[PDB]
Amino acid sequence: IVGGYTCGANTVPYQVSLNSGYHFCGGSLINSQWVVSAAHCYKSGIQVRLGEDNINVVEGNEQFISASKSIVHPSYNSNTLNNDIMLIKLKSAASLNSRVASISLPTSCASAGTQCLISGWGNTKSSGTSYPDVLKCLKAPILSDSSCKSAYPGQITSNMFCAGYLEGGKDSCQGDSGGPVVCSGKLQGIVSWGSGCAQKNKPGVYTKVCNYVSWIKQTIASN
Ligand SMILES: NC(=[NH2+])c1ccc2[nH]c(-c3cc([C@@H](CC(=O)[O-])C(=O)[O-])cc(Br)c3[O-])nc2c1
Ligand SMILES: [Ca+2]
Repeated sequence: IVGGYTCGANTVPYQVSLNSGYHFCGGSLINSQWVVSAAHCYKSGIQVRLGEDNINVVEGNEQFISASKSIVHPSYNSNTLNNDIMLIKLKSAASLNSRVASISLPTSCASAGTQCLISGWGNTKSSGTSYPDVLKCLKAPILSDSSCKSAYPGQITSNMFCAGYLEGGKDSCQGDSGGPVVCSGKLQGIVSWGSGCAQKNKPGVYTKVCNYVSWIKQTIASN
């Protein structure tokens, strides 16, 4: 997260860190046994880390659980990042409490201008890599479809939305991929891609979760 602030330990209780011997992507806990992340974060050997704040130090509240299976959307296109969503089933259920809790799926899509909270342990520099130890937060608004398409002509599908600041300076970045975009207490987006980080006129692009609620429910139900 570039231009964000320190969230504060466990203030984003649905945030998870996907670890394969190091932090590589974020995710969101949607129930005690399932996490939603981005399909481009797929790999084998994933350990899901819940109740984290400082990813380099065990401080208490952490729960490390191996992923039993990862289900990448069948229509995910790695070239366009269309349908960039994946569900991870945990080997055992997480113990939910105040520090570890799930986030609700939306019942409707959000409109442009809605303010949302984006969080993660991704790069904090738009020029160079500087990864933080603790969880960073950023409040960003969802942009209009016309500003989004103007910024990335021919690259935005109906399963994506832009959020951020066209003036640059504040945005999600590499390492934040797979993480949550929460608006009014509902998970509306998944950090997917962008051109660089926090560059002027190049806002972040997010997977539009409201278009996948039925798929998520159907898939969880059958697995
Ligand atoms: N501006 C954003 N909102 C944004 C969000 C997620 C991103 N994820 C990435 C991202 C970048 C890489 C680099 C590779 C590198 O330098 O290691 C690349 O261009 O392929 C790789 C991944 Br995987 C990313 O998710 N950039 C991102 C930018
Ligand atoms: Ca820790």
